[PDB]
Amino acid sequence: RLATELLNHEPRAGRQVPLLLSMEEDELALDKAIESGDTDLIYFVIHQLRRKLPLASFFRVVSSRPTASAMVEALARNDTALLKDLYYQDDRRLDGASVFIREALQQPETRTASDKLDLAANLLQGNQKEHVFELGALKEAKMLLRMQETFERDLTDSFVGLSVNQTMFKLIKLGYHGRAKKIQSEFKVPERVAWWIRLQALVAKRDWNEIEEISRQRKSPIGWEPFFNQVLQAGNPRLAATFIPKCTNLEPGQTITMYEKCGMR
Amino acid sequence: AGFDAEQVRDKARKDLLHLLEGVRGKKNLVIEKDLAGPLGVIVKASTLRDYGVDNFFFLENKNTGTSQRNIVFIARGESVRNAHAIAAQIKRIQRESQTSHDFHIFWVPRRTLFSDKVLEEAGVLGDANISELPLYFFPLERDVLSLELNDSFRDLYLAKDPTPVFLLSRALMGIQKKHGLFPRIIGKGENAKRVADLLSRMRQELLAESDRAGLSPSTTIESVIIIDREVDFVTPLLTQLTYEGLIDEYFGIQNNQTDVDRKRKIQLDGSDSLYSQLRDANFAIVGSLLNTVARRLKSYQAEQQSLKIHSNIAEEIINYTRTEIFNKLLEVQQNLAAGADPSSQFDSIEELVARDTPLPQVLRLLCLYSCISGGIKTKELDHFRRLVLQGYGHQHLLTLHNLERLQMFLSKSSPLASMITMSGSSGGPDQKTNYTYLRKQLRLIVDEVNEQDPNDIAYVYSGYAPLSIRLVQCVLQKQYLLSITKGSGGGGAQGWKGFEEIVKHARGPTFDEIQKDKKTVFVVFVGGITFTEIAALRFIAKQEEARRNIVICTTSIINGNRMMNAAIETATFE
Repeated sequence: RLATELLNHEPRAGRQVPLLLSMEEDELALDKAIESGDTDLIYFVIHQLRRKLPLASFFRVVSSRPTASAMVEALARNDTALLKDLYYQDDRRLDGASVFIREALQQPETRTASDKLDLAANLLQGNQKEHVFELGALKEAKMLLRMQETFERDLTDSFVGLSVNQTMFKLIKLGYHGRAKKIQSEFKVPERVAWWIRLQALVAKRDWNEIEEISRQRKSPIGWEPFFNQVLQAGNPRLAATFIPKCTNLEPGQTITMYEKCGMR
Repeated sequence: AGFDAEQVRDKARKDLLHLLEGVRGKKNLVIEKDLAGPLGVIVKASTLRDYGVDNFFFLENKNTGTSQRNIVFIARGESVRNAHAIAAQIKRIQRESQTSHDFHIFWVPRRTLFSDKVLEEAGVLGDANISELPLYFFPLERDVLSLELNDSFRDLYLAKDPTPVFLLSRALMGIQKKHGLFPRIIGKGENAKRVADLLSRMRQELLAESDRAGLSPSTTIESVIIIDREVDFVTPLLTQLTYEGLIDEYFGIQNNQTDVDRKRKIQLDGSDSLYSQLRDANFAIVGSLLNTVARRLKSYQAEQQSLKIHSNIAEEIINYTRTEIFNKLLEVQQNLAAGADPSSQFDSIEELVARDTPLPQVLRLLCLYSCISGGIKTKELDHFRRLVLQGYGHQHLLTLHNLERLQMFLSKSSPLASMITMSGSSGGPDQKTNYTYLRKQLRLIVDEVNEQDPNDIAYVYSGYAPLSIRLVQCVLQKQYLLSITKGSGGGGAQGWKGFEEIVKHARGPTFDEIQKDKKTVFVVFVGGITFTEIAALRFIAKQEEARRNIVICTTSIINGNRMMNAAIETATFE
């Protein structure tokens, strides 16, 4: 009991740790390594405790010390079962769920990928301290690539991996009707978002018949001013000049700039 | 007799060449890729050739030249990736050559017990001459020192790896070993305190067994000022508005170089006369600056080609700043920074996501929201998170979680998001910087400031003064800082005196430790510094030119995009 006490204040705070370690004085050796700020020392203690202590005992010691916990966590990411065990026993369910999501991104098929997402959702259930969003998100993710798989089977093009917005964009650009509206409806994409995507897609498609058809209605959730600007560049100044004066909320001084840049001097 | 950034380069240059001659004969050189950049700052490839270097190679490329016998590896010691790579490089040549081949390894800056094991558990340890290359600070400029740890922000704040703090402490201690102890160690932030604690511990360990002499205070160094990056996330999150700042934003700058459209490499340092004047200037006057220079030349050879280079660069940056997306980004940034209701900027953010603006730019806005408003309202939070997921991928469920761990994107109901107040009792040892309080108390918003002839550091953001630099002014320019708020404020003592109430509302511990012609002050950034903060420091350095020399030290040169990339998941469900 005495031999441990005398080392607690001298000398080089880096050679007291191997001495503490041989005396089976763990934690104290780890605390001294942490307070030294020496990464090399912290690893040496962790690697020693990893091989000597049971994983359970190893976790407890390491979990109490955020710096030591970080290194074990860092070493495993570059091990997977170790990460899950660490997070579960420390009740870190969001971190554990992230491991399964990270595994889903590595699955060669969406079937196996969605199975990994399901495992992530399982972790977030129980206790569930405000995990409603993540559970719905993993639900959408499983929903999305399942629909995108149908598109690849039918349209013989690539869709799996794109976001909801990117999926809508590619669908509209290829002129695939309400298939994009089906995606939009299923994922509850806001009106202002969906119309920006549709505007950008039709412009990049130069589908000025559809744009003119869209101009043939009254209200616009994003306004008609975006329609003016988007069509003017890389497109018709003539079709752009259609949206004026539908642009409700305007300058109001004056209107000239729009009629001016549309070639009509 | 004082400190000089050139002696750092000189020491770094002779430390390497001494080791390159330690290996007798000719040699092939294999270097860690992200180390090759910083190495170019201290030594040219021509000089290395004059010391027996045949060909150059990269560690990650795994194709070491079989040519010369001597195979010299140069990499960072604390790296886990490198220890396996070199071992796998030896295996992939010890049984894949024809001649004996000698193996030399130059660790930076030290040989680690970890690297000993990795080579031990590979068997290739016995066949290697291990040498130590004490490289720390890379003098990018005469007034800028950098450890060049381009992953230090991620490691320190996301991975909680204390390695950059330890390396910075050794680098700072190295200066004390030569020029004497820092009379004062002034700082703000948890990692700033950790550096101060290490300087104290390393000092007392230097007394060791066998007793050593000890160190006396410096007579050429005034003090050291240490600022933790996590104290002010807002500044780097904003879009930099200086010329060099916008280059870093648009093109990206690494090792005093950038890539404009394989691609052409443009040198960006103070050696160029024209760039020395352009780099710190607000971009709004660059065009006029370029016009004046061009007219003077037609009315001293490299300046002619430099005029063409920066006319091309500026023209591209101008084209980028004219886009609706850019101005929309600035609009949200300015409103949030000014103090407007964050909820009013929702439709603009929603539009930007809808227009598919680059993810980092969107995340920077969300983090600016969270970091400046003390978290995000619960109802708006899920709406923001939903936009990101279905706008860029559900994979970014990890990205948002990482930003949460970084405490840069939090709910208002979260205890980690709460800003420091004096009304809401105590609670929260890691309560965040109160920008609402600090905006007024430190004049973070200056809508005056002309950009043709700036009168305040707020010119680097066209009206916004960086909190980080404002805290530096609490120590260095107390009279001026009071002047822009008070007036009639002996007077010139060090420390946080006069502003202790204000700094109290900033994140992390506040400290001012006393260790027992003009002098130099070291302004140290732990976690990264932006070019705007550098430009702000240079502005101040010009004002203090007669009384102080200012040298900037940092772990790396950081920006908004580098911070988001520390969190952004790149795998994409394909």
